[PDB]
Amino acid sequence: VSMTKTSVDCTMYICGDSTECSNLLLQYGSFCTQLNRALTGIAVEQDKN
Amino acid sequence: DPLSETKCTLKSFTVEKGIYQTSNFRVQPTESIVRFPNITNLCPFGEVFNATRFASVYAWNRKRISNCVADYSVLYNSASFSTFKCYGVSPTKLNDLCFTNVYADSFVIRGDEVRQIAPGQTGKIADYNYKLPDDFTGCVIAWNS
Amino acid sequence: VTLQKFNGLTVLPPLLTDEMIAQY
Amino acid sequence: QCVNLTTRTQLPPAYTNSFTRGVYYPDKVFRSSVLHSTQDLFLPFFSNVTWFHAIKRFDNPVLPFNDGVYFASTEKSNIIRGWIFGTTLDSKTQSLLIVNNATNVVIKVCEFQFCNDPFLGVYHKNNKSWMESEFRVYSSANNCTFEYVSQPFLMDLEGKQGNFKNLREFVFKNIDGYFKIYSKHTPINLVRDLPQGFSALEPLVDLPIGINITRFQTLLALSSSGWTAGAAAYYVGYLQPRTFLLKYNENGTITDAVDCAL
Amino acid sequence: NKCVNFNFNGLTGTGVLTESNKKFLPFQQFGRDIDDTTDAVRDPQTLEILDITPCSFGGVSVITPGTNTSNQVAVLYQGVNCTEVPVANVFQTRAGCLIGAEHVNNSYECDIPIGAGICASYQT
Ligand SMILES: *[C@@H]1O[C@H](CO)[C@@H](O[C@@H]2O[C@H](CO)[C@@H](O)[C@H](O)[C@H]2NC(C)=O)[C@H](O)[C@H]1NC(C)=O
Ligand SMILES: *[C@@H]1O[C@H](CO)[C@@H](O[C@@H]2O[C@H](CO)[C@@H](O)[C@H](O)[C@H]2NC(C)=O)[C@H](O)[C@H]1NC(C)=O
Ligand SMILES: *[C@@H]1O[C@H](CO)[C@@H](O[C@@H]2O[C@H](CO)[C@@H](O)[C@H](O)[C@H]2NC(C)=O)[C@H](O)[C@H]1NC(C)=O
Ligand SMILES: *[C@@H]1O[C@H](CO)[C@@H](O[C@@H]2O[C@H](CO)[C@@H](O)[C@H](O)[C@H]2NC(C)=O)[C@H](O)[C@H]1NC(C)=O
Ligand SMILES: *[C@@H]1O[C@H](CO)[C@@H](O)[C@H](O)[C@H]1NC(C)=O
Ligand SMILES: *[C@@H]1O[C@H](CO)[C@@H](O)[C@H](O)[C@H]1NC(C)=O
Repeated sequence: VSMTKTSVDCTMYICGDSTECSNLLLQYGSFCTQLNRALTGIAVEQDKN
Repeated sequence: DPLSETKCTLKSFTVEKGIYQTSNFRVQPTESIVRFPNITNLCPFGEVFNATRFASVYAWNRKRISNCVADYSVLYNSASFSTFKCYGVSPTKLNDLCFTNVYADSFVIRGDEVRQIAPGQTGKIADYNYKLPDDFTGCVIAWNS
Repeated sequence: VTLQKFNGLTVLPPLLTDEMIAQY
Repeated sequence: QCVNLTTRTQLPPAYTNSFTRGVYYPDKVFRSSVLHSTQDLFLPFFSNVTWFHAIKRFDNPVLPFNDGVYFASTEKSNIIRGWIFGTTLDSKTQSLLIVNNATNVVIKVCEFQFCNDPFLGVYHKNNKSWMESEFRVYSSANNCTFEYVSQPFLMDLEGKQGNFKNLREFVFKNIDGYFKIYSKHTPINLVRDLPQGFSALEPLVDLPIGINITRFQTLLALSSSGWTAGAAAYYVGYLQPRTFLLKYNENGTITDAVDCAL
Repeated sequence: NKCVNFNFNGLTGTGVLTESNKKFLPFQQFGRDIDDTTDAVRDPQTLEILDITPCSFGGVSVITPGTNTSNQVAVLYQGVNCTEVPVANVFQTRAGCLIGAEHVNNSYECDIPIGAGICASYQT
């Protein structure tokens, strides 16, 4: 009926605690927020189910 | 404030009713701690110097140092020695550095002839009984005795 | 049935607890 | 002080099976009630392993070392008393001594001129006594690098009777220059073969020795020739690079293992 | 019991360090879980185990009655406990900590969802 709700700080998975990763990962665009939309989506879907 | 943050985050001055994901909170690493094992086995500079009697420079010593801590906290810290000098590692760094292979070079000389030891030098000590190589990087210590 | 980390991951709680599903 | 004590029977190179001995803690890492895997050098399971004796007979050839070794011995009378390791084994380079004379475990690393076949001589006389007597190891040791003595003890050299009661197992690796010995000590009551069961060797000693090792020989306790040996078997097997899956228990001991090509 | 960065024997990490009931064998120094992530270390001077937890973090969510209703809001910090949030009308929940909403004993229907059986609503 449901699966475990998961969430990711995409910057923390990719290379959190490092500033040069904040400088570099910004060059890629919304390829974190798209995941945060996709997963916050899955999570509200489980309580719908 | 959280209302202006969500307004901004949603690209929308009307935030409609809801709950919205924003600005991940993370308590910062509030300091850095460093923990290493006790620096217990000090290398025996008190045998190298604090020993009764040294030998003459044509018979220059080579006492082995290995498997110990190169702690200069009663060495480059001290005023008691007339000369301390280094030749490619900064003298502050001798507590920071690791060596592969270390040997003491002990002897006695005339006070003028203290200047004969430096790699790239002349005078009779620096020719007939002693010399150091052009790629040496260690340190010399000498004192009025 | 047999079952907050360094890697940015977390697990969120469901809106209905296992008590609330027992009630339903 | 070295002599060629050739008063011995000649025997063929015997073989036996090695079931699942020779596992060890591969890194300094704690893990518990979990199954975890590494590709690493280990003794292969169920493999034919080489076998040797002191008995009349005293079996000790200078054997290759390649990528690491498992050594084990089923003992009485404390007759197995160390090893000699190294690439030349005759002063043309450094080599490694690891010995147990009755007062200390001792490790030394020098440009050693070893004997043709080193050993340790002991008194055996019927005025019942068992002290050290001759130390026939190397003549000369000019350029030395690594030197040690264990905190001083006394150990029995005594000719004590019976079947084998002590097992001591060892594994040996040189990685990047850092030489590692892992080992286990365990009780036995076995006549002629390696014990069916499991063990996981603890890391005893680790040293930044930097030498090359290419051939080992063992060091044993012993009118020049023509003398009494104690009875003891010892075994040798090579490590081979192979994947293992390992089980750690709640205490983090390797409790059983599997070899992924068995 | 502080969020610190650390280096132990060259092993570098971050988290809340604390006293451990675990027992490593005399030759292990760092613990690793199923995930192969470093959960504990032996201190190299007291020779006792520290458990380590990556220090408090999570999403934040802003709870909001609509702009055309009000300019009032509440903040949920997710998994973060109320003892760790003030660095950024307090109620602590199995969802974490919520700030800016009155806890009230009246069980209505879910006007805004929060998690673990909690919802919020805007009213008189
Ligand atoms: C075991 O071998 C060691 C190594 O040669 C012996 O230790 C040396 O003994 C002499 C005499 O006591 C000392 O001068 C040396 O300083 C010792 N070596 C070191 C590094 O300290 C030891 O005596 C031997 N044991 C027996 C029973 O002969
Ligand atoms: C090891 O000891 C030997 C013994 O002296 C040293 O050999 C000498 O080395 C120099 C430089 O290569 C030669 O000119 C001499 O002819 C060598 N003589 C002998 C007797 O070997 C060797 O240098 C030493 N090695 C180390 C690393 O200390
Ligand atoms: C883990 O190691 C401990 C210590 O060897 C074992 O616990 C002991 O168990 C016996 C038998 O019940 C008790 O008499 C001891 O008092 C216990 N000691 C301690 C320190 O707890 C335990 O059995 C081992 N784990 C497993 C799976 O065997
Ligand atoms: C490093 O030094 C400290 C103290 O200088 C050692 O801590 C002592 O340990 C003993 C035994 O547990 C205690 O009785 C003492 O109270 C401790 N000292 C203090 C000041 O409390 C520590 O053991 C040393 N570390 C190593 C690895 O030897
Ligand atoms: C939205 O805003 C206008 C002006 O405040 C108001 O007339 C309208 O009724 C509001 N809509 C709702 C649904 O409250
Ligand atoms: C709500 O009810 C609980 C008991 O279930 C009580 O602890 C609490 O004080 C009550 N609060 C109010 C505001 O009445």
